[PDB]
Amino acid sequence: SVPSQKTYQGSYGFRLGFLHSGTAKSVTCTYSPALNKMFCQLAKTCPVQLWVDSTPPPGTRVRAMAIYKQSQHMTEVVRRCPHHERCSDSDGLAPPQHLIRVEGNLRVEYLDDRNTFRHSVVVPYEPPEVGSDCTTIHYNYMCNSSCMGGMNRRPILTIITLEDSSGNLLGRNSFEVRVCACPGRDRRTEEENLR
Amino acid sequence: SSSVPSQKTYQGSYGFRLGFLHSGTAKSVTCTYSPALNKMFCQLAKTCPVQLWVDSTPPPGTRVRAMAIYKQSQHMTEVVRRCPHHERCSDSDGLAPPQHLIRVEGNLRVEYLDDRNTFRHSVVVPYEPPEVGSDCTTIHYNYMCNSSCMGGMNRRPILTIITLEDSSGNLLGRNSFEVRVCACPGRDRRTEEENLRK
Amino acid sequence: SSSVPSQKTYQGSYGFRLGFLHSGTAKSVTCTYSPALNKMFCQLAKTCPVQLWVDSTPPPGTRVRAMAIYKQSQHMTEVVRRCPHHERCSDSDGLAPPQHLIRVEGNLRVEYLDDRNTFRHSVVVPYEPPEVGSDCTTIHYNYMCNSSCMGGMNRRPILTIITLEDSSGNLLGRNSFEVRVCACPGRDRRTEEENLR
Amino acid sequence: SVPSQKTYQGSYGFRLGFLHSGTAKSVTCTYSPALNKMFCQLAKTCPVQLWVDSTPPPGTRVRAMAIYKQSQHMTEVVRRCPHHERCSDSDGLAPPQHLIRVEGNLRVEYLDDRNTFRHSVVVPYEPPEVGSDCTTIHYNYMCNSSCMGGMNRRPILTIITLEDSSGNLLGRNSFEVRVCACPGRDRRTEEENLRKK
DNA sequence: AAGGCATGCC
DNA sequence: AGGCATGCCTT
DNA sequence: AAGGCATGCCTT
DNA sequence: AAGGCATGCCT
Ligand SMILES: [Zn+2]
Ligand SMILES: [Zn+2]
Ligand SMILES: [Zn+2]
Ligand SMILES: [Zn+2]
Repeated sequence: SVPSQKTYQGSYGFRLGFLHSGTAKSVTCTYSPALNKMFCQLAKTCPVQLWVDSTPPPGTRVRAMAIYKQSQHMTEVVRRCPHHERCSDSDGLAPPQHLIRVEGNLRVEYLDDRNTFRHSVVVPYEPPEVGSDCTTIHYNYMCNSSCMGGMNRRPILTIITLEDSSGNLLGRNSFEVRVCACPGRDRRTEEENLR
Repeated sequence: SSSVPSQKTYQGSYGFRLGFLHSGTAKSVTCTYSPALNKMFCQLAKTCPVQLWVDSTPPPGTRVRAMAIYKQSQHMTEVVRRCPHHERCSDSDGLAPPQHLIRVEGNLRVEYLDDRNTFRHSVVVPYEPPEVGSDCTTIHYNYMCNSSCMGGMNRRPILTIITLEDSSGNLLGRNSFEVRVCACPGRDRRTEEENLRK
Repeated sequence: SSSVPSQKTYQGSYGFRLGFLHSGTAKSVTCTYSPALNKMFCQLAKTCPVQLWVDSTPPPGTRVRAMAIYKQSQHMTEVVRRCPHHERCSDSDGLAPPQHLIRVEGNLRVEYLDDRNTFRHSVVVPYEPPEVGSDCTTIHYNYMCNSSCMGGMNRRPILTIITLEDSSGNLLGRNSFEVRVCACPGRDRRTEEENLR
Repeated sequence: SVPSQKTYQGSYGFRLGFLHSGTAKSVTCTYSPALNKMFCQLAKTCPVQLWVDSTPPPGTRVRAMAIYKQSQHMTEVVRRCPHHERCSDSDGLAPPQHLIRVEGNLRVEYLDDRNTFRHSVVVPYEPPEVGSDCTTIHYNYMCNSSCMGGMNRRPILTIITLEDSSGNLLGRNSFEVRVCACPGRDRRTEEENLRKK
């Protein structure tokens, strides 16, 4: 099967927010509204903001999961490539083969789905700090979109799911991702190609 | 290391908690504690008084352990140790091994431990009742690298976890505080408290 | 792993030299040799003819071994092998182990060695004297990763070392050449020669 | 004792030239004529030019050595700090303890002096490439001047000696070095400090 | 690149 | 100690 | 197949 | 930082 990518704001009015960081050639992470697509560097901080209109009950969780965007690849599990899965870059919390990690959260939980084989990463939902209007999660993507024998130049979507403590769905959003060496340059290229 | 210790405050059955002197915020005061951040700012090798408060005295053989861990989860599995320079300095107090970040000063019964499973350093003294007239037990800690030390803490913040333990080493109580070991404790304290309010 | 095998040229008693076809320099020529660099430029999995020239014929049972090594000293002790991706590729020729960078095509008497003491890989075939009117023996090698493969040669130059050896594995002669396995052998040879002068 | 730092051109007219790289904040390497001082980043290329009026014999060598500049530190051997000594920054040729390396010269040699324990790096002298008038060596400095447990904010000199094959001196030149994060910034600051208001 | 600031030292 | 010495971040 | 582009990385 | 270049892939 294929996990749903249907936007669902749900009862908490759950939306995603991004930092608008421009298009300098090698900016670490930038987001393109035209494309609803994140462009980021391998292993670097990728902030994603969680915006809600009302606070979810305690025990709420936030899951991220990658799937290939193109229909002919959707059934293939998105994983790190054979080279990077073997690299010495463990943070001591994440599985070597998971593409998406969360950094900065000791309560992070990774899953290898026993039936789908799909990887995901889950953290508990915490409301914004005082004064803040949104909750920021810092993701890292641990292969380039180009990785031979991994994503192998295929676009992926990251699906962000808000879940109750047992995994029932409360909210869903998604964005496309390109992990590459030069996010600003590649953001500009894809955008210009869209004209 | 492959695991991390708890930082969960645990008063336990003796009502265990920590107390800190009120100190300056003068640029380079040798040790100053921020209640807003629950964070100690201090200079390398300078006295850090930490007060132990209990509601009733624990049994003889009770011990007090201090251990350092990285605050950031992405570094938390890594053992906090001295940098290559300071490890090789000739600054022993007579008992402390050269690789240990935290020393206790002024106590003959101090012991330094390397965990053989976790590899983690800690320093442990026997627990003493507060002196006659006093309400708490003051221990004098030192930190033997700056937070900035290259090849050591390397600008990564740490927490010090203080545990009350029985003689076999089971937990009686736990508290913790962040530490920055820096050149200008008063300056840095204020900078960080200012940042809170932004 | 282990120490570096000698790369010293040793023509020996049989006058052992190598020779290479005088190929193209068009962008993506499958295989081209630069006399100036003593360097082959070739594509992944494409035929790389290598000529054996001896002044005098080696005895029955002589064998021809090739083995790759990193050119550079910091890299010399590391075994040249295929990157994790290509090693797990379904590209067997039926005979070569999947980790081996260097294959021989067209030769059912090929053997592949995983050296138990050095961990180094090599591929060896029986020596055959030239046929009739031919002045050399040609072996067709294939290189199964690009020089650039991350997790493998990772942009680090290699040498291939061809040894002539007796039926017992004793050295008879030795030659070597540098290799770059890349997408566009012609372009990259031009570039590299250009940069030399 | 302390090695001599006194400049002399000697019989080959031996002198150093530097590149004039300007003072942008983060320029890799830049040189101050007014200070006879090179400002450079840790581990980056520092080009140093050898100029001679006549060609010394082959077997002629060019050695580089750091000493502390201040008279009270002079007798202390200049070395990397414990942290950088330990880092994984090896080129496979240089000893981990040596501040000064030569990059891009496979003939480099390092010395630990048996009497003084001072470090040095030496390369054969080679004549200018045809159509050029000087020989360039690429030095790397492998600690910052500010490195705690190494130079610890003490200025140093590099002494470049032209030597015959016995190590007899043919020519000497020296210059101050500051290894720092922002050479351009720091050269500016230091030259501004030469001024009277 | 080159603004911004962290952090040692005076 | 405000002012500087000097490192490292990201872009 | 030369020309153009995709895309990682180094330089300053 | 954008420029430049290494180096795979394509039309
Ligand atoms: Zn990868
Ligand atoms: Zn230290
Ligand atoms: Zn490969
Ligand atoms: Zn250093």
